[PDB]
Amino acid sequence: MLSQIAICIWVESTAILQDCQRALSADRYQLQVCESGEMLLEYAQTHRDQIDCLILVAANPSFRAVVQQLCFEGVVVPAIVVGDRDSEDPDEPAKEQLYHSAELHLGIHQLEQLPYQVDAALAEFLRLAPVETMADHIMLMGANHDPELSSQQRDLAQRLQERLGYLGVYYKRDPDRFLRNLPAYESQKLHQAMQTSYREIVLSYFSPNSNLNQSIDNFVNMAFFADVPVTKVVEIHMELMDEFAKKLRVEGRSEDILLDYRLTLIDVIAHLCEMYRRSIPRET
Amino acid sequence: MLSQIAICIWVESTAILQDCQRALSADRYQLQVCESGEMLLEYAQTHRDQIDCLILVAANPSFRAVVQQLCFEGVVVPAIVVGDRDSEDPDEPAKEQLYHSAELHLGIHQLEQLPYQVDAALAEFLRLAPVETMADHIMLMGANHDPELSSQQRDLAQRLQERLGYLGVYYKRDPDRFLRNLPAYESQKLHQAMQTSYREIVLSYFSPNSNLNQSIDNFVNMAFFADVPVTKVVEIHMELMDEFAKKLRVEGRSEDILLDYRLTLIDVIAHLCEMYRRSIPRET
Amino acid sequence: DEKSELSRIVRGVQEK
Amino acid sequence: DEKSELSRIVRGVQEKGPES
Ligand SMILES: O=C(S)Nc1ccc(-c2c3ccc(=O)cc-3oc3cc(O)ccc23)c(C(=O)O)c1
Ligand SMILES: O=C(S)Nc1ccc(-c2c3ccc(=O)cc-3oc3cc(O)ccc23)c(C(=O)O)c1
Repeated sequence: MLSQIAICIWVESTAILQDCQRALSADRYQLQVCESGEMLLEYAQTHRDQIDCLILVAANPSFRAVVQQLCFEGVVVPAIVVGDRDSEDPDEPAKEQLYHSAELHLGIHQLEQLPYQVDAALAEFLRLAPVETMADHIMLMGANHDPELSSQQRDLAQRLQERLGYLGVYYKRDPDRFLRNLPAYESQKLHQAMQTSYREIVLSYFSPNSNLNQSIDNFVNMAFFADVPVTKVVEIHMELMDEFAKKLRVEGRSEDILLDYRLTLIDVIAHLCEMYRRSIPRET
Repeated sequence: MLSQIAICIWVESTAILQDCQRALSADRYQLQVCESGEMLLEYAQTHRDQIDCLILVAANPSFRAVVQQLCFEGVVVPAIVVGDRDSEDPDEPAKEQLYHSAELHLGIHQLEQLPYQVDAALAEFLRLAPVETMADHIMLMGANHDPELSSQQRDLAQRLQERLGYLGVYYKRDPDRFLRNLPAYESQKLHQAMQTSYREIVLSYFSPNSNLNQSIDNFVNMAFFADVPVTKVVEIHMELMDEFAKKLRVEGRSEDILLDYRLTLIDVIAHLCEMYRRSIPRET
Repeated sequence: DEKSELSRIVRGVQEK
Repeated sequence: DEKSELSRIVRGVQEKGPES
């Protein structure tokens, strides 16, 4: 059921490779090692269609040059940059990205998580395809801004999507009832409905034997099916905290209980997080 | 691309009826109104496959009786219970399960965003079907015998997901590498790898060295691709907080600093939440 | 210990 | 005030994380 991911590792150190081979000890991962920059650049051309994921150690000599050249040949694949070795003279960081935007950055002792990080590196690529490189997607051919008009990244994205992805069934929420799609009036009545609901949660949050959890569910339900981002929930919390803040200055004590109301935010977001986690099916 | 939802509502109040009618005024919702228990029993028993959701007012006369007869007949459908019982408290959201374990509880003043709650009832029934009910189970342990028509709740559940569902591509995570599937040794091994990653976050929090986006995204990738429950993340937090509570209680410092790290837990869960939310295949 | 009690609040509630 | 300020920093990364 699981497709084989082909890994191309560029490493100079003995200790770094030794961890990568150890982590990806499963026979699912095709490991191809290149112990020099020139070996990578040459393997890049001969096996450009045989690379699923890259692991580029920054501590490797002439790093940016190998990366700059790599984007020229059209080689744009999922990557995992390891460790920190910023060049001192290119004078064009940036550092928003070394290779491409959907690249992953790891530590030299965070390699026993590689199987999960390889998954992340592949999934991120599929979601942001086509991505932008600090070597080709800005210059030169041909303003603007890539030599892949038929989307060479999508020809790869489709190829990875069918092997590393499956097909499941989700509950189709009404997109016309999402917060960002609702009419302006409808949008802020729901927003007020969520503000009211949240206040109800907060006011009875430290009230035991209450409908607190039933109040949370009914808020999270509105939050989940209107596809509101977690930021809005965080924003709703603030608008009430501001209200309570001013309320406490006069006719009340200090604003210390607001710090106790951080539990309320953790509580609600946790519910919402689980509901999204529960809404993921299997292949069948 | 949205299937109609047949809603049967048992209400004997001219006020609540209008509140539901205004909330479900959309063309998607097929409203069927029964203004007595006998009428509900009559309609349900001859339209068993034509009820997608029940809206039951708990304060209705002979409520226990009607629901029980509904339950024994096998009419177990998605449901929203409105208000509380008439024995003998006033009107607020219900407290105990009155119909089945996938039911929803709403107060009489929380009917404004009823469309989102109908989605929640339907979805929760699908998730829990076949659902434990609060009658035909019978009960105090006064059972008698048949039947076992378990197909009924399953036939309905599958029928609803064939109407209230859609197909989307999802990254084929490795279920064998999920936290709940790993053997006891490898289970606690990954648990420590995540404990180390989370500690990396707590320390780098409020610096900022640091690249807090990288350190958190590193942790969230593991929690996601290992399908780690949100309860584990909180568990990791309090475990680490337990250690830090000890430190401060020895260097003579205050545990007041622990309050500020609730922000850390908010930050990580929010990130985890958006990871699941982003991965939801949307067709708009 | 005290926050460990307060954190367990959020733990058990979403189980649920 | 301060609570609003520290809740805003949590929003910030969601705006500019590893996503669009
Ligand atoms: O202090 C204020 S005001 N705003 C702010 C806004 C955003 C950030 C920021 C992050 C804040 C929290 C977090 O969990 C992850 C973050 O990743 C970042 C990555 C960036 O490239 C830039 C800023 C941030 C930060 C920060 O560096 O702590 C601060
Ligand atoms: O009063 C009766 S009767 N039953 C009951 C049973 C369970 C719960 C409830 C919890 C009760 C105790 C507890 O420690 C954690 C809980 O998390 C919940 C999460 C939910 O999503 C819904 C209900 C609960 C609640 C509630 O507080 O709403 C009520």
